[PDB]
Amino acid sequence: VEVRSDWEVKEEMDFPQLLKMRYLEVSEPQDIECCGALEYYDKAFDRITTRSEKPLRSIKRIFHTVTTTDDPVIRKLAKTQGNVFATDAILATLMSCTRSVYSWDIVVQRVGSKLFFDKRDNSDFDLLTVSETANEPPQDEGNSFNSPRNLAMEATYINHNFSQQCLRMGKERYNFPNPNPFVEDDMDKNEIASVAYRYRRWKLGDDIDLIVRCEHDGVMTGANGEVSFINIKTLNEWDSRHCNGVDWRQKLDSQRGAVIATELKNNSYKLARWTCCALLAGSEYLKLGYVSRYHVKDSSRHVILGTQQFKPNEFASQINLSVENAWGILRCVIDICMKLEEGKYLILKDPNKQVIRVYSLPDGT
Amino acid sequence: TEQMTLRGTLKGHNGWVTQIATTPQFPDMILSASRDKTIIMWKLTRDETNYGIPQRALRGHSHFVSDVVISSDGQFALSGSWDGTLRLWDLTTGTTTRRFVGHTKDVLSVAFSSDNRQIVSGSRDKTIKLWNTLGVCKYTVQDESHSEWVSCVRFSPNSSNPIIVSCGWDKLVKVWNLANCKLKTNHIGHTGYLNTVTVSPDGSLCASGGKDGQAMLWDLNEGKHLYTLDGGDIINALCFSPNRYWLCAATGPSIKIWDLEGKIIVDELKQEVISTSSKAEPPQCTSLAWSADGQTLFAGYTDNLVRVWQVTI
Amino acid sequence: PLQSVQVFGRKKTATAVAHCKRGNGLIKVNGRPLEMIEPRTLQYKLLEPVLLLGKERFAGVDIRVRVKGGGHVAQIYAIRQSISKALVAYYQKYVDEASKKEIKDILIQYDRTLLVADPRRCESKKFGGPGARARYQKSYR
Amino acid sequence: RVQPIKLARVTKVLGRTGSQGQCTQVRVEFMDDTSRSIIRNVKGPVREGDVLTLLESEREARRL
Amino acid sequence: MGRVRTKTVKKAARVIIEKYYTRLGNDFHTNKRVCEEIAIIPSKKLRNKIAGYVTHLMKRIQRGPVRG
Amino acid sequence: TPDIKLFGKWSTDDVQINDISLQDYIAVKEKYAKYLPHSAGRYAAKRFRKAQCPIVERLTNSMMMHGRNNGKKLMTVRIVKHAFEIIHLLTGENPLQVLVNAIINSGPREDSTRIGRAGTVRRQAVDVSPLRRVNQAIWLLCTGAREAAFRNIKTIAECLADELINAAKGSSNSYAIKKKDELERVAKSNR
RNA sequence: AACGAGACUCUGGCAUGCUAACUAGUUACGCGACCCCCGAGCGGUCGGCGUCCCCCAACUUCUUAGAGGGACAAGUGGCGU
Repeated sequence: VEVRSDWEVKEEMDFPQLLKMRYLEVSEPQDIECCGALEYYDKAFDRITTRSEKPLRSIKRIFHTVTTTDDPVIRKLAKTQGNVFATDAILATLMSCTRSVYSWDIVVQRVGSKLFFDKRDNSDFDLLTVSETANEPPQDEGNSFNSPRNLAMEATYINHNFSQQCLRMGKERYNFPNPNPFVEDDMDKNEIASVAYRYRRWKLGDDIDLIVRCEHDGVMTGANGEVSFINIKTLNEWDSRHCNGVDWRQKLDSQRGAVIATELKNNSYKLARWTCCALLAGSEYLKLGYVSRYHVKDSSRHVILGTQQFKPNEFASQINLSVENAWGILRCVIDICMKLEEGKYLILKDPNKQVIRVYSLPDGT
Repeated sequence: TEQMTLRGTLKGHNGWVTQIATTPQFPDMILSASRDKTIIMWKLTRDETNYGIPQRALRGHSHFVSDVVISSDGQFALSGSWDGTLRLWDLTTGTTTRRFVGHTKDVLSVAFSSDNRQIVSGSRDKTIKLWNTLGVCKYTVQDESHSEWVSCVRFSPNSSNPIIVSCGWDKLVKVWNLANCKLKTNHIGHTGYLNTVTVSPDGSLCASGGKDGQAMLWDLNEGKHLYTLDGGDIINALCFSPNRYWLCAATGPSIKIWDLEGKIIVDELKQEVISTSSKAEPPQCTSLAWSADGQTLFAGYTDNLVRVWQVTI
Repeated sequence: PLQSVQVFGRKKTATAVAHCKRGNGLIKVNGRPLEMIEPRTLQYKLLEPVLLLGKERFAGVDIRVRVKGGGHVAQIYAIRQSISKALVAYYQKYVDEASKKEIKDILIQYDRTLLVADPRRCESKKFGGPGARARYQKSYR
Repeated sequence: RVQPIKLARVTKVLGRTGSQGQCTQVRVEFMDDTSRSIIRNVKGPVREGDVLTLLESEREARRL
Repeated sequence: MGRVRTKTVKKAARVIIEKYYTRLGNDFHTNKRVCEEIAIIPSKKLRNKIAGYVTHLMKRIQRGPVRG
Repeated sequence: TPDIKLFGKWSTDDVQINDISLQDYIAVKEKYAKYLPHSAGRYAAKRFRKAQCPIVERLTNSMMMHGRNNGKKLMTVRIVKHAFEIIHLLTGENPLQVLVNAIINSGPREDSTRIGRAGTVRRQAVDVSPLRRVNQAIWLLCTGAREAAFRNIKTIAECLADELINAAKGSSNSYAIKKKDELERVAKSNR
């Protein structure tokens, strides 16, 4: 994005301001609508060990990362419900804004009494940064493997490939009565991702009704007719020794905790971003996969090293993450936009400073 | 043009592949030996996800299995081992027919005749010896023998006459004719000890190699030194092609496949080039054998794998 | 045609020769059920391979075991170590590689001396102690 | 004191100290600041990469 | 641990490589059996040592020149 | 369940470690869940080798002490099966989560040691390993039940299950949470 | 250059390889006898329980004791001139 000279700032909502604001006693959501289908988990992966390792399959599925206005469910539910609209990834960025180090940007296209939080289709918004919150992140150019871009390419490439490798697409899916509205049912390939899309209810106070997309990635077979919903994400690595990290191959079993502590210093932004999504969903287990480069000079070949299921909420108790804070953040942003008129307003993070703003733009810019 | 693609690689060993052989009766089998003290009989699926699975594993040795060879029927299989004994297998469930008793040291080389009635052995005894299929000694060679270890012996295909090759570490190749058991000739050549020798399918040639790593050519019946070729650092195994006049030479980092008419290298097979240092960055190739189809060839390495290749036009 | 393969296990001089002979189910030890082998608190332990692998691996064999040596405890580990290997050997001989390779990965995961044996036995006492290391008291006055 | 419970992790072990080798010098990374590092004395057997539970980072080690 | 090689090994190891340089491979087992035939080492455990050092020397001799 | 052992009846799933500090020396369920706590007798020949073996087994080991009880590991397992049973009837939980809290609440945060100056006692405050915390916390609570049942009509099983409650919810009626706070009270003074 | 150290001797740990056994066993039947239908069936038979019967049976895994092999810092990654 380019910040123009004719865009009007009202308020600098810096991260010290927003880490104090809060909203208390958020009520239990009720689902507006659930759409899609989920595949079942392979229990064989519970017994993975380092010295009997298994590589990574690259599994391509046709993904949907559709924005708020172009999402037909968010579009039509505007006429029955809500007055703030978003998607799960646009929530997670706003929640975890306080740990950001590089720019993000969302066009809040206010309409009447309502807010469409439209992430752009020419942004790089949903790329997942690697070594971002480090002592000094990679400053390498975009011609290099170990750069901010190529590592985010690497990371985002792998994270959904392993979401489906967890899962048995040749076995029975649980199906919602409403199928996916982002593609037709004349997609008989079953080369859609395992995903279903909860559209859920919240109230932040001040007569606000948030109606936002959330999801799971996989369901795991339980027992006694019960099952365990899971958000799957994947922790990539490129080189240990160029970012003050830990070689997981040497230290996974003994220093299991130190490994996760690495990424509370080097990817702490991404960790709680993933956890925010899991708490937005209400997952039963938060699964992650350990993956690293097969050869540290080859950014294409990777190998699975292990998997570990944590319970997301007791996990949140451990990583010192609380969402009481989080709902005052989103509150404080809505304190700006509601008293303004309709228009494409831009909320972004400054690329060299730690402060977000609300711009008023001449519309269509 | 006839060139090589990397087909696939097999897995199922804890010890270095010592030899591989294949019967032309069943090219869908393939047989292997190794320093995990077992010979593994495979089941070849032609899927490129794998390239084969071990079917059964023949067990019972107290030291390495050096060389292995198939029967002409493919219903028997025979082994030579560094425990000083040989075994005669029944390649249908297991259950050794016979074990051959009598050597004081290792049995390095072994081979199985066309008529299935004569079986030879090279030993660090410094004795070539002949063996009935009943497991007793028709003859023993202890006069005009090698003065050092016996590296490899061969049965020669011929019009009908009995001729067998012998080569030792005394840098000589002796050819023997049965029913007098005399020296047919002595061939002198190669500086450093001899590893291997192999005979043409027509049978009038002996392609020999060793520590020298040079491929000298000899005439079986003319008794003439044809020529010499620089085959690299060391050549551990050799095997002619069944359907061509090529010769495939196994050197450490690469396999060198040579066209003979005219004399030139076709290609050099390179395997995975994975970063390792410094003494043998790839594993040495030690054995190799063609399939009877002549499309595919196999290789023995010291990383416990058998790499496959295929000819592509 | 008769099929019979035998194995043993050891721990601390407790031999347990467990033959796998063709048949169906019915594992025994000393001509008694394994369900009543007598400390009956370690009952889950000798049962562990059978329970974990399923009872459908034990549907082509009658296994009976004879034992000797050791105490009450070490015998339990011996009978477990033998039946684990017995099952394997039956597949190693009459069935293909990929059947038993699978079974090997499962057992050796929670290895607890099922497919291996301790080399540890008692050390020999020397004088000046009641034990091999422990010594009699030393007085200076 | 009135500081809340901190958590900090090992980066490297330095060597053993005390008058019977019972103390261990160690370098630790603050686990919230990746350029901050303090030296500590830690009693128990430690490896590397494990996390401690500091009650303060006012204290700092200099000798046995 | 410990197990630093004595002089009795290092004396004969050098000698055996000088006069039987050709016979050597770089494998343990082959270099063992050669030492067994070109000389007698009166123990078995001693033989397993002298081979291993003969092997370890032969690695370095294929680089620059040794000074021993 | 069919691929991972319970305890003979008690799930090792729905069991968490609620610290990030003390996990990777507390584990019980990664694959380390087994039907019984026992070993073949490998537990230590390296410093790292101690950590791996289960927490439930470690508890059984440190329960048999003081002469007459040594070398009676089977008698010891009787006391542990009753313990979990009593804990479940008495409060109603996954009775392993009780134990995990009881261990984590009993481990010290800071500790003192000795230092020689002027031929007179001076003390210095120092920190403590996670591996030290676990070893200490297992020691302390096992001393409680051993002490109580030395003249009480109550059996050691009853005493031990009571001792894990008062540790799991701090209340200073246990021998552990008392003795924990004594050490830290010293560590404040000389520091 | 020599003595001590080490080397050496004994012992433990690895062999379904080798050698051979009614003063050592196992397996297999031949079995006939006892036992209970305990399971399919009927009690027989098939299966299960030990003992007598065992051979001019088969074998040496278990037991026994001899000859041999195996481990060398050997291979890989760090570190050291």
